[PDB]
Amino acid sequence: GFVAKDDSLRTFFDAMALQLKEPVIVSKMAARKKITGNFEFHDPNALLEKLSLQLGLIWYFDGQAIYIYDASEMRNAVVSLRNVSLNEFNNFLKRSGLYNKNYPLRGDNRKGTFYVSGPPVYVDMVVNAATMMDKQN
Amino acid sequence: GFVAKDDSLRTFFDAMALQLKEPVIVSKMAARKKITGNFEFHDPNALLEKLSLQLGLIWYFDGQAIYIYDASEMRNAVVSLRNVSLNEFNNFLKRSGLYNKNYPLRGDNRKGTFYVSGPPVYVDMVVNAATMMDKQN
Amino acid sequence: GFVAKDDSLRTFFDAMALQLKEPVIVSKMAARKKITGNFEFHDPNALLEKLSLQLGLIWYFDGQAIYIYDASEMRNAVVSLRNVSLNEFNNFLKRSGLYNKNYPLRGDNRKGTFYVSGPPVYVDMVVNAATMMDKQN
Amino acid sequence: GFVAKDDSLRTFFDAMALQLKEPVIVSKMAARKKITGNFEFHDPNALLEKLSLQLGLIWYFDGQAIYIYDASEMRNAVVSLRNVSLNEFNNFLKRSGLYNKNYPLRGDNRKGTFYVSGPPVYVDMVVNAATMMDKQN
Repeated sequence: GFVAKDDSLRTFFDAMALQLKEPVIVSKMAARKKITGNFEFHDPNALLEKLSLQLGLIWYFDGQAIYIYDASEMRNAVVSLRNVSLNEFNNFLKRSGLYNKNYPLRGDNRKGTFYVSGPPVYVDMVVNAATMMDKQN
Repeated sequence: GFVAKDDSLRTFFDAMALQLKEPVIVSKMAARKKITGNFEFHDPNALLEKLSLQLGLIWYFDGQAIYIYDASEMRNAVVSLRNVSLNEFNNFLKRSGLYNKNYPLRGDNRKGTFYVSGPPVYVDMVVNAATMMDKQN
Repeated sequence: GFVAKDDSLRTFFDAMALQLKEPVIVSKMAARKKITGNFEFHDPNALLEKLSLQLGLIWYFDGQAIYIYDASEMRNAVVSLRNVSLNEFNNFLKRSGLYNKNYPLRGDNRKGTFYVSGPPVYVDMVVNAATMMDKQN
Repeated sequence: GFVAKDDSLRTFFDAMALQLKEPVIVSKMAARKKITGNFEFHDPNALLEKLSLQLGLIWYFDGQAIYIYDASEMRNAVVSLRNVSLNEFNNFLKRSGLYNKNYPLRGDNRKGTFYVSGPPVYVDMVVNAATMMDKQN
């Protein structure tokens, strides 16, 4: 529950996440809308999805921090390891705590190549893990 | 719905896009007209096409941002990959969310060459994706 | 037992640890919450787990200092010794005073490679001990 | 015997050691607690063990100076001489005036290698004696 005549969306998301003891990051563009009015009796997961639908936001949680971006920040990137086979790479990237539209990965036709489609922290985490796993191989 | 005795077209488009929670970009030339009067009971898609017809605008949406240019900004560019065949390149560029007059692509007679005809962000996105796909090949 | 209308979590943890003559470290992010109210008749181990659950903290004790981090600080790192076999390395790392979720280690599929998953002081201690044991071999 | 409403532990230990004409060193972390109240009729060895238990201190005496550290300062270090066999090295390190938990040494599995586990002045003295004995060999 929260009421306000006007505060930045960023502040609503920050207060929400902090109320639930969940570390949050909010992109500079994800936010920049304003919010006005009152939320009450709203289950937390429902507040997050409703805020995300109206402001066109996509979030990514990695068990540590809740990353909140504008949906328009989602991009595609291609990762093509040099020393390690893509099937082995996927075996290491794959996890039961993976989340998406925000963070989908899939093998593509390009030899030994996968495409990562999602928010910036997705692509950066998968790319860095990629480069390290490739250097080990 | 909106009324005004006079504001820059840019401001009408910005207020419109923001009213619908859609990230917008407006070229420096796309805008520079002025608008006067009132719109009401107008379905949003209809406001966009009517504004575009009168001011000679072409828009491009990529699922993230609505790019608005003057129609006179549309250009042609030729992309000729060095390592990848044009048929394979098209297979990667092609998408169900492609839009045009703003963003048409087609194979031409010039060997392993396609022509991209559309607004600047079209040509820049397709060219960059081109160069990357070619470097992978 | 402690009462306060408002002090930083960091100060509660510091006062707690010092009351029990236990050297403490508190990460810059582990803390930054505020605490309000009173604790009483609370067994010390219970205060630590309750503070940790509410503020999403993970602690690591090595017989010298109690390290307190936010749970979101836990990371994974891969150690691949060059001169020493991983089975021998584990024989040296293993101890009856090892603690985790904060500080788990396990062999992975990657040849002569283990993964260390836990708070920063975990990963730093195991990595440094690793490098030294490897230099000896 | 001593009374005080409040003085640094460091000062209690200093006054204690000086009362018994025993040169003392107190680490910067060993001390930094405060002491309040009175000790009386207390046998000196008993004062030392009680102060050490409450403040979590470990002491090391080498016949010259009483070194007082926090127990959390104890570390492990591996010494692997290059020219001298470890069995001969132990024959030289060993003494009837050796003290521990503060200063234990033992042969390990690593070839021609012992582990020294104890306070800083332990490890520094044994390491320096090690290097000299090795240079002689």
